[PDB]
Formats: sequence, C-alpha cells, structure tokens
Amino acid sequence: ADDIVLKAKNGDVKFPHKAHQKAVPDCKKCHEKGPGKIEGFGKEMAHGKGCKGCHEESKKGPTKCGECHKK
Ligand code: HEC
Ligand code: HEC
Ligand code: HEC
Ligand SMILES: C[C@H](CCC(=O)O)[C@H]1CC[C@H]2[C@@H]3CC[C@@H]4C[C@H](O)CC[C@]4(C)[C@H]3C[C@H](O)[C@]12C
Repeated sequence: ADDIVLKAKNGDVKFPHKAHQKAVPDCKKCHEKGPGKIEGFGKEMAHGKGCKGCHEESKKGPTKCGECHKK
C-alpha cells in the first residue's frame, strides 16, 4: 500500500509507514483498535497522542510545526 498525506490546510502532513513499522514494533499502538478510530482522528488527536504526543513520549519523531506540515 501507499503512504498517505493528511490534507491539513496549513500544509500537507506525510505519514511514512515504513519508519513507523520499524520504530514502533508494538503494532497495537495503532492497529486492532476498537471501532471509531477512522472517524475519530483530527487535529486534536494529531497534536495529541495520535501523532505529536507519541513523538514527545518516544523522544523521537517530529514535534515542530514545519517538521510535520509542508506545503
Ligand atoms: C501508527 C503510528 C502505526 C504503527 C505504529 C504501525 N502501523 Fe501499520 N499502518 C498504519 C497506517 C495509518 C496504515 C495505512 C496507511 C499507510 O501509510 O500505509 C498502515 C498500514 C499497514 C499495513 C499495510 C501496508 C502495505 O500494504 O504497504 C500493514 C501490513 C501494517 N500497517 C502492519 C503494521 C505492523 C505489522 C506494524 C508493527 C510492526 C505496524 N503496521 C505499525 C499505522 C501504523
Ligand atoms: C507512536 C505510537 C507514534 C505515532 C502514533 C506516530 N508516530 Fe511518527 N514516529 C514515531 C517514532 C518513534 C518515529 C521515529 C522514526 C525514526 O526512524 O526516526 C516517528 C517518525 C515519524 C516521522 C519521520 C520518519 C523519518 O523517516 O524520519 C514522521 C514524518 C512522522 N513520524 C509523522 C507522524 C504522523 C503524521 C503521525 C500521525 C498521523 C505519526 N507520526 C504517528 C512514533 C509515532
Ligand atoms: C506531527 C507530529 C504534527 C506536528 C508537530 C504539528 N502538527 Fe498540526 N496537524 C498534524 C496533522 C496530522 C493534522 C491533520 C489532522 C487531520 O484532521 O487529519 C494537523 C492539523 C493542524 C491544523 C488544522 C488543519 C486543518 O484543519 O485543515 C493546523 C492549523 C495545524 N495542524 C497547525 C500546526 C502548528 C501551528 C503546529 C506547531 C505549533 C503543528 N501543527 C504541529 C500534525 C502535526
Ligand atoms: C489509532 C491510532 C493511534 C492513535 C490513537 O491511539 O487513537 C491512529 C494513529 C494514526 C491514525 C491514522 C492517521 C491517518 C488516517 C487519518 C484519518 O483522518 C483517519 C484514518 C487514519 C488511517 C488514522 C486512523 C487512526 O486514528 C490512527 C491509525
């Protein structure tokens, strides 16, 4: 499958799967979540535990605006 880009108005956000599969061997951090996670994602989740928050706790991954968002 292909990577996906989230069309954030301030700048597209790329999600590179290969890096995550390698760096987050606990697959259940993202997969086999109960229903609702597709509908549930948004800016609140992205800037929280959905993206940025995991990067902050992991001590690795982009945490600055322009490291995720890029026109
Ligand atoms: C969130 C940070 C994830 C983690 C950690 C893992 N996966 Fe994932 N996976 C995630 C998304 C959002 C998607 C769809 C969009 C994309 O970029 O591909 C996927 C996709 C997969 C797939 C399909 C890949 C393909 O056919 O190319 C597989 C087989 C898959 N995910 C498995 C997988 C495993 C085994 C993981 C742990 C090692 C893992 N993923 C981590 C989100 C996230
Ligand atoms: C943990 C559960 C994570 C979640 C959820 C998301 N990310 Fe992540 N990401 C995580 C780690 C530990 C790393 C380091 C990987 C590395 O090898 O440096 C990353 C990395 C990224 C990157 C950069 C990858 C690279 O090639 O350097 C990007 C661009 C990124 N992450 C984006 C991103 C987005 C948009 C997410 C939400 C949709 C997201 N990540 C979730 C851990 C985790
Ligand atoms: C990745 C780890 C991010 C960092 C760091 C920042 N943002 Fe972000 N943001 C990210 C994603 C994946 C999304 C999209 C949510 C979705 O619905 O898919 C967003 C969203 C925004 C938005 C709203 C965009 C829109 O609704 O169209 C804004 C205005 C925004 N982000 C700005 C922003 C700023 C100023 C940041 C640094 C302070 C920042 N983001 C960090 C991913 C990530
Ligand atoms: C469920 C995990 C982990 C975050 C959490 O604990 O909620 C999150 C992390 C990344 C999230 C995906 C980001 C890309 C997509 C954003 C869409 O708008 C809704 C579906 C997708 C495919 C999201 C589904 C789900 O919301 C995921 C896989």
